[PDB]
Amino acid sequence: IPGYTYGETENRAPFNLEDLKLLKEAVMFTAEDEEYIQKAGEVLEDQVEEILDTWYGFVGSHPHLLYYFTSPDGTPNEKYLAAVRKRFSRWILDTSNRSYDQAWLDYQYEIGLRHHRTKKNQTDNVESVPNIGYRYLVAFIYPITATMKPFLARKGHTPEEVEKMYQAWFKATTLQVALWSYPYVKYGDF
Amino acid sequence: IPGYTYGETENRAPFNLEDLKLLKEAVMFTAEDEEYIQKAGEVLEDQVEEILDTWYGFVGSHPHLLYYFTSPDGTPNEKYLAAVRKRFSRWILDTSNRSYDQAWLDYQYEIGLRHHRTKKNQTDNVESVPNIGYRYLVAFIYPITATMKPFLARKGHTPEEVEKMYQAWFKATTLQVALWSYPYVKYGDF
Ligand code: HEM
Ligand code: HEM
Repeated sequence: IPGYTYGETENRAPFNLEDLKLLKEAVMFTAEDEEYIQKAGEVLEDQVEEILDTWYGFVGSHPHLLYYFTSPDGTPNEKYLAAVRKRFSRWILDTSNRSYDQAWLDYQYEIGLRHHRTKKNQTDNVESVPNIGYRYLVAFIYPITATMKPFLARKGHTPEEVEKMYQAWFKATTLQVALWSYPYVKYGDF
Repeated sequence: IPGYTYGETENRAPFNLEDLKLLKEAVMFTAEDEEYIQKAGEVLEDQVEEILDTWYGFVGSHPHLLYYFTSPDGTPNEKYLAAVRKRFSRWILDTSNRSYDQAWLDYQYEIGLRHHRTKKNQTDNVESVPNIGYRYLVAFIYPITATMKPFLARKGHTPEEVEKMYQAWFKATTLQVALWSYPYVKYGDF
C-alpha cells in the first residue's frame, strides 16, 4: 500500500502507554472492547469497499469537505483520493487487528501529522490545501461512527453483539481523533 | 445560577453562523435533529439530577479525571464541583432548548475558554489546575453521549424515537466539543 508506513515512522509519538491507558479510561474502553473491535474486524472486512464508497459519497457531495482533496484550482485530485482510500481501507482493519501499543501510537501521531499542515500532501506528493481544520476532524467522529452501524448488523450477529461492536467502534474512533489533535493543539495544552 | 452568563459575554465568538452551518453539515445535523433534540428536552428534564450523578460518579471514580476539580493539595474542591454542576445541569437544558443562533455560539466560545487555561478557574474564583488537556474533551464525547442513552429510553418512548433523540444528542455533543477546540488550537488551524 503506497505511503502506508506503519511500524516505520522515524518519529516516536509524543504520547506514551500511560497516556494511552488514561485516555482509554476516559473513553470507557476495556478488555471487553478489545474483544469486540476484533469481532468488527471480521464483520467489516468483506464490506470495506462498500464502506469507503459510503464515506466518499458523503465527502464528495459536500463541496466544503471535498475541498480538502482538491488541486489548487478547485478540482478534486483523483490520484490523491484513490491513494488515500487504500490507507483508509487499511485503517479500518488496523483499528480492529493491531495491538494498541507504542507502534500504534507512533502511527496515530503520523496520522495526526498528515491531516495537519506539518505533513499533509507530502505522503502522496500532491499539491492541495495546506491544512484540514481540526473542527472537521472532531465533526467526523459522528459520520465515521454512526455510518458503520448498518455494516455491522449486516452479517447477522446477535443484536447485543452488534451493539457491543458498534460501541467499541465509537470508542476507538473517538480515542484516535483525540490523539490526532496533538499537532493541532498549542504546546502544553494537549 | 452563579457564573451562568449565557447571552452576556463580550468577546463575541470568533465563528459565525456560516461556520456553524458547515460544521452542522459535517455532523449530519438537520432541522429533523432540532425537533428531536427538543424532544430530548422533556424526557431529560425530570432526570437531570440522576444524570449529573452518573457523570459525577464517572469523574469522581478516576483520579486522573477528578484532578481537574482539585485544590493544590490534591483533594476535590467542593465549591468548584457544586457551581460547575449547576451550570452543567443547565447546559443539558440549553442544548435541548436554545436556538443554535449567534448568542448560542457566543456561549460555546465562553465554554471552550472556561475549559482552557485562558478562562479556567476564573469563573468561580478558585485555585485549581491551570488547564484541562484537550485530549479529554474529545474522549468525553463518548461518555457524555453513550451514558445519556438509558435516560432517553426511560420515559417509555418508541425505540425509533429513542434512536432519533440519541442520534441528535450525539451530533450535538460532537458539534460542541468541536467548537470548544478553538482556544486550544494553534491560530489558523481550526
Ligand atoms: C473521524 C474522523 C476521521 C478519520 C477516522 C479519518 C481517517 C483517515 C485515515 C485513516 C487516513 C490515512 C492515514 C494514513 O496515511 O495512513 C486519512 C487521511 C486523510 N483524510 Fe482523514 N479522517 C478523519 C477526518 C477527516 C476529515 C474531516 C477530512 C476532510 C474532509 C479528512 C480527509 C483526509 C485527507 C485529505 C487525508 C490525506 C491527508 C494527507 O495528505 O496525508 N479526514 N484519514
Ligand atoms: C463532552 C465533553 C464535555 C462536556 C459536554 C462538558 C460540559 C461542561 C459544561 C456545560 C460546563 C459548564 C460551562 C459553563 O456554563 O460555565 C463545564 C465546565 C467544566 N468541566 Fe466540562 N465538559 C466536557 C469535558 C470535560 C472534561 C474532560 C473535564 C475534565 C475531567 C471537565 C471538567 C470541567 C471543569 C473543571 C469545568 C469548570 C471549568 C472552569 O470554568 O473553571 N469537562 N463542562
